[PDB]
Amino acid sequence: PSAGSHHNDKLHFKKGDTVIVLSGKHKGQTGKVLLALPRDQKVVVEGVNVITKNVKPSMTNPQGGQEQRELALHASKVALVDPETGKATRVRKQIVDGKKVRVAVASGKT
Amino acid sequence: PRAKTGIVRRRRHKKVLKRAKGFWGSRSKQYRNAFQTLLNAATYEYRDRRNKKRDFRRLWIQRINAGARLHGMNYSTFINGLKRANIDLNRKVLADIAAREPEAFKALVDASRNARQ
Amino acid sequence: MKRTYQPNNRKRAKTHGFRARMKTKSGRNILARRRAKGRHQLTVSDE
RNA sequence: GCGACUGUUUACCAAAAUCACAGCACUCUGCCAACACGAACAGUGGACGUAUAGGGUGUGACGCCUGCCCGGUGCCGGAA
RNA sequence: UGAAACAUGAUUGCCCGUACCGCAAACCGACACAGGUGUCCGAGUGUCAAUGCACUAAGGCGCGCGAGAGAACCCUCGUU
RNA sequence: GUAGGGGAGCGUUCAGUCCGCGGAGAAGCCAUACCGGAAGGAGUGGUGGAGCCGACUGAAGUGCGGAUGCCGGCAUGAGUAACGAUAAAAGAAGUGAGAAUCUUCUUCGCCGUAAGGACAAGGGUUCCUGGGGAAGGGUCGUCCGCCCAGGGAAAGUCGGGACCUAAGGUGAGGCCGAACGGCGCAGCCGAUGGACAGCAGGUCAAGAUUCCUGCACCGAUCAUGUGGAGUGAUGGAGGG
RNA sequence: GGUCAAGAUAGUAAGGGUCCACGGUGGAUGCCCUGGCGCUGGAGCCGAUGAAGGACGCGAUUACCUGCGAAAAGCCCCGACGAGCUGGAGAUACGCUUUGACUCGGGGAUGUCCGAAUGGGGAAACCCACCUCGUAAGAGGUAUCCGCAAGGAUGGGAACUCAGGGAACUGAAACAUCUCAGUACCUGAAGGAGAAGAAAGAGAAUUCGAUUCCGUUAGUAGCGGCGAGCGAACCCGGAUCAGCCCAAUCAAGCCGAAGUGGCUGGAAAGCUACACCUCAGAAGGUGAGAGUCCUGUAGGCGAACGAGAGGUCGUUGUUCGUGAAACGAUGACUGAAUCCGCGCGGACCACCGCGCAAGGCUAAAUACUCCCAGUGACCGAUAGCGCAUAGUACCGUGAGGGAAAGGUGAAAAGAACCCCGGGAGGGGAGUGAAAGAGAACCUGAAACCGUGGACUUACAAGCAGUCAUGGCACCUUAUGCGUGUUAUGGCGUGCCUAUUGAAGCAUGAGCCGGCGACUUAGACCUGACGUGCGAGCUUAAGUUGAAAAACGGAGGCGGAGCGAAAGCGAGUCCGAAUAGGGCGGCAUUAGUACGUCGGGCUAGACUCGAAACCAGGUGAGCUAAGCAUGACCAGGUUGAAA
Ligand SMILES: [Mg+2]
Ligand SMILES: [Mg+2]
Ligand SMILES: [Mg+2]
Ligand SMILES: [Mg+2]
Ligand SMILES: [Mg+2]
Ligand SMILES: [Mg+2]
Ligand SMILES: [Mg+2]
Ligand SMILES: [Mg+2]
Ligand SMILES: [Mg+2]
Ligand SMILES: [Mg+2]
Ligand SMILES: [Mg+2]
Ligand SMILES: [Mg+2]
Ligand SMILES: [Mg+2]
Ligand SMILES: [Mg+2]
Ligand SMILES: [Mg+2]
Ligand SMILES: [Mg+2]
Ligand SMILES: [Mg+2]
Ligand SMILES: [Mg+2]
Ligand SMILES: [Mg+2]
Ligand SMILES: [Mg+2]
Ligand SMILES: [Mg+2]
Ligand SMILES: [Mg+2]
Ligand SMILES: [Mg+2]
Ligand SMILES: [Mg+2]
Ligand SMILES: [Mg+2]
Ligand SMILES: [Mg+2]
Ligand SMILES: [Mg+2]
Ligand SMILES: [Mg+2]
Ligand SMILES: [Mg+2]
Ligand SMILES: [Mg+2]
Ligand SMILES: [Mg+2]
Ligand SMILES: [Mg+2]
Ligand SMILES: [Mg+2]
Ligand SMILES: [Mg+2]
Ligand SMILES: [Mg+2]
Ligand SMILES: [Mg+2]
Ligand SMILES: [Mg+2]
Ligand SMILES: [Mg+2]
Ligand SMILES: [Mg+2]
Ligand SMILES: [Mg+2]
Ligand SMILES: [Mg+2]
Ligand SMILES: [Mg+2]
Ligand SMILES: [Mg+2]
Ligand SMILES: [Mg+2]
Ligand SMILES: [Mg+2]
Ligand SMILES: [Mg+2]
Ligand SMILES: [Mg+2]
Ligand SMILES: [Mg+2]
Ligand SMILES: [Mg+2]
Ligand SMILES: [Mg+2]
Ligand SMILES: [Mg+2]
Ligand SMILES: [Mg+2]
Ligand SMILES: [Mg+2]
Ligand SMILES: [Mg+2]
Ligand SMILES: [Mg+2]
Ligand SMILES: [Mg+2]
Ligand SMILES: [Mg+2]
Ligand SMILES: [Mg+2]
Ligand SMILES: [Mg+2]
Ligand SMILES: [Mg+2]
Ligand SMILES: [Mg+2]
Repeated sequence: PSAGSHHNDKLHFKKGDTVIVLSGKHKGQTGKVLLALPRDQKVVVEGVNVITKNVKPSMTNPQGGQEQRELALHASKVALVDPETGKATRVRKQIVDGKKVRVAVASGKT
Repeated sequence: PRAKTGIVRRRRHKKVLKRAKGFWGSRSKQYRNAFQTLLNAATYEYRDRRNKKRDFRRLWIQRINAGARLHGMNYSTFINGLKRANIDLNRKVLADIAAREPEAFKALVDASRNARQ
Repeated sequence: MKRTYQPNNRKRAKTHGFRARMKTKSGRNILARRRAKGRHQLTVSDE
């Protein structure tokens, strides 16, 4: 049963956007959006961190080796930022221009 | 709404199997033989309650008979001369006197015989 | 000794197949009453 | 002893005295034949046969033979 | 007034089936099963002959648990 | 105290409602010598990982040892019986992590109107190459008809169709019949048969009257010729 | 103290027993949902423009699924979305897209072969063609019936409806009329419904006024081996209304309020101190429970395209079984009047009433539910559909039968790397909160197999217990009424069912799990408890509202009995009155509606179990034979006719 299922497969944010971790261990940290997977509702922030072992696989690399790279995350501990405050920061949707739609807070915008 | 046994049966059963220990083979381990063994065990408990009431009485008796005879008295004659002088002792006690308390049994004897003749 | 089932391709097909099963009413009936039971195996034509 | 014979038979407890048989016998049948399958005036077998043919029934090579009872039943015929 | 027949040269050659097992471990027998499966070919020696029997050739195998024991008893066989 | 009628209640779920607990740990499970007259229910300790106890009330798929009951699991029999023809095996050599069993060698034993060879029906990649070894193999396996991957099959002349008809199956009109349908002439389908042009050799690990080499045959359309007036069916006969 | 003598008792365990600890096996239980199940409502046909349903194909790698059709996981146009996409599938490399992709709504184009198949054949998915145009590559056409043409029909559809055909088991404790029941099944046709329908009618009031539906009358009138059993309609209340004609707004989407600080924790949503929103506290996701994170909800907007006659004979129908048999209804014979006429009023007659046969269509309410949605004192892995999916695996020549299947974590962070081994498997490490989650990945019951330990066991006779005592051991409801174990004693015939009587050498059963059986319906019957109104008690169908219920007197029960009935009535009946049965008063007394329960009846009626019976179909690849066509019998002996 899908994860975006109950979230109208809807990504409230976007590839690029800065983010801050609400709930978890990484409570509050900054990250550009490197990967935003809407259906599974998963997404990568430059924060997270992880040590993965990529097993024997002789090609490439005879021996294994390891790797410090980072585990993706669930767009529900992802939070968009408010340039002023920069924290727990909901979103309103307004219109600048000229049929270009946008995004404020309680003090726009981002 | 449906209601599986879910739990109850395991409960009942364990109850029996916890009554059911020390029992030799299957008896102590399978329910049916266990509960069963216990039906009969029931019979034996009830009867043997009243029964032990008999058996002990027997035991006391033979000890007294002994006592009497240890001098020259019969049980029946001792106990009878201990009804005659009205010395209304329980016989359990009489056993006790008889086997743990020598010279006392001696006296009770001399008494019974006196009252007899 | 010798057995019930001695396969014969032409027999098999000319007996149980589809042109055959449709040639008769009760075979149309067999057909759709199979289809309903979601047979993958519709007919020995489909072997 | 039984069957005449070669044959047939109870797949998986009976192969024979069973059954078939050639032979004989009673009857039935004249053609869109009886007789048989049949929603059925269909169509089919009988048979592209024709009473030295066809059906049904029984006996069971061959050889000498096959008696007595027509009241009951059946069948053929009869008519007040 | 280009009808056949013919010689020669050109030219053309559709569709599926072809492996392998196929008297069996590969098919039918639930099995790598003492069964069942239709036709062909099936050498030599000895033998009255022969697809018969013994032994062989070409070819194909020794059948997918082994080793020892060497009682009762059981199966298949020899002698008396 | 049996069949039986009556009385009061214990537990299970779902439900309404309140008391309320729970990641400092719910249910479920495990141990035990506590409590209740009994169905039962509490204390604590170990398990577990996210839900649940209690009171009152309501509704039930509401309490199992049996039915040669149903599903499933695991015991007995037992390390027993059997390893599937009494055609029979030995030694050396090799390989491997490991070999009575797989691969070479040299013998021995069995079939030999077969237990050899070639087809058909059926099966379907079981064929060949290289690899694998869980399970299939009645043991073992390094091996296989099992597992993986890749390859292999070639036709004008063989066999079937592009021709024919038999039994049989069909079949416009036709004959019938509550319906679906049953018949049924010609015609058509139908090989087990009629018809019909190629043989000899060579070779892949794996094909072979196909492919390759050598020399043939048959039909078809065109062309140069011999042309130089007849061709010969949906009917006739012969023949088959 | 040594020797000898007599007498007594100890220890060992091959193995086993009881208890304990610790694993194994297995997958019960608890939790969970990715799957069901029912009710309400919505929606309801497809196809010669090729349907349902397939076969084969389309992929950089493609076996299954999915999507698609040689233009082949897609192609063109419009509209919504605005950042990601490249199907499940979890794999690399190739790429695509802010000139707007992907996904969504809406049309189009392309759609091989099979299948009504339909150019002819065929063993479905294959074989062989003929004709028209084309340079070929290609494209079209080539079934049959109604028709002048144009045009329509063929096939499929779970049920629902109508029609031709029409069983039996069963019950009557046997059976045959009869009942099962015009039920099962077969078939024909058709639709989104259908059927029925506009009076020669019900009928008894000189009333109603097409039909279908529900309530009711009503288990009443009646039918019947007058047995089992069968069972209306008029009236009364509702649902919805119709009567016409002919022959002389939803379907894509957008927009939407309001919290932070500290605390435990691996992780906040929980605890806490103060906050704000509400037309929004329905729900779901987020490391454990979030009104204020997310998706949403209340609300508001919302598209170019998009959707709204008589008679006779044999019979039969209604409650209609030859009964007084009316009427309709037809098979065979007969086939009248057309207005001062025709048909009915349950034989038949007059009277007096209701009616216009021989011609057609008709929405509406009603039935069903493959499918869509919403809910639930419905299920959560032996449940629930058969399926957490599969009509698949498997069995069957066929028709047909037909399974068990669930869980790592919050997230793959899926265990680089060292160790014994060919491996399998494990022991570290490292991740995590936990690896007491490590991929045979949630709990992990019991039977069942083992290791260790306590106490025991090799002169003993046994339903395996009990009860008494001694020994030994232990001390977390536990140092006393102890707990585990044991020796010796007394005592002692497994359980269930079936029975005059069971240890029975009488039935059942290997063991343990889990599933497993006295129920439901009716507004029926009769009772007990209770309740609310009480000489009074009460609604049903429906209507409206519906996070609730109220309306609804149509009918029902009580009110008066008695007879065969008319009828009479605190009386009545038999009879001519008497004498009596029934009844009222009585020397007195209440009903009714709901509900819970003990019984009853009709239906499967507590669950399991037949031998059998009937319908429709599937089988002669086995066996019994027939038909057409091929095939086959070494060798040897005997020596007929002519
Ligand atoms: Mg006494
Ligand atoms: Mg004979
Ligand atoms: Mg026999
Ligand atoms: Mg015999
Ligand atoms: Mg082949
Ligand atoms: Mg073998
Ligand atoms: Mg064999
Ligand atoms: Mg020869
Ligand atoms: Mg020879
Ligand atoms: Mg021989
Ligand atoms: Mg061989
Ligand atoms: Mg020895
Ligand atoms: Mg002798
Ligand atoms: Mg509750
Ligand atoms: Mg619970
Ligand atoms: Mg049981
Ligand atoms: Mg038995
Ligand atoms: Mg042994
Ligand atoms: Mg034995
Ligand atoms: Mg032995
Ligand atoms: Mg042996
Ligand atoms: Mg062998
Ligand atoms: Mg041997
Ligand atoms: Mg060598
Ligand atoms: Mg070596
Ligand atoms: Mg060998
Ligand atoms: Mg051979
Ligand atoms: Mg090989
Ligand atoms: Mg093995
Ligand atoms: Mg090797
Ligand atoms: Mg025919
Ligand atoms: Mg042929
Ligand atoms: Mg030829
Ligand atoms: Mg040929
Ligand atoms: Mg050639
Ligand atoms: Mg030992
Ligand atoms: Mg596919
Ligand atoms: Mg577009
Ligand atoms: Mg999107
Ligand atoms: Mg095209
Ligand atoms: Mg066709
Ligand atoms: Mg009967
Ligand atoms: Mg009866
Ligand atoms: Mg139809
Ligand atoms: Mg009549
Ligand atoms: Mg009648
Ligand atoms: Mg009439
Ligand atoms: Mg479970
Ligand atoms: Mg199930
Ligand atoms: Mg390892
Ligand atoms: Mg031990
Ligand atoms: Mg002794
Ligand atoms: Mg001893
Ligand atoms: Mg019982
Ligand atoms: Mg008896
Ligand atoms: Mg016994
Ligand atoms: Mg017994
Ligand atoms: Mg009996
Ligand atoms: Mg009452
Ligand atoms: Mg009542
Ligand atoms: Mg009952």
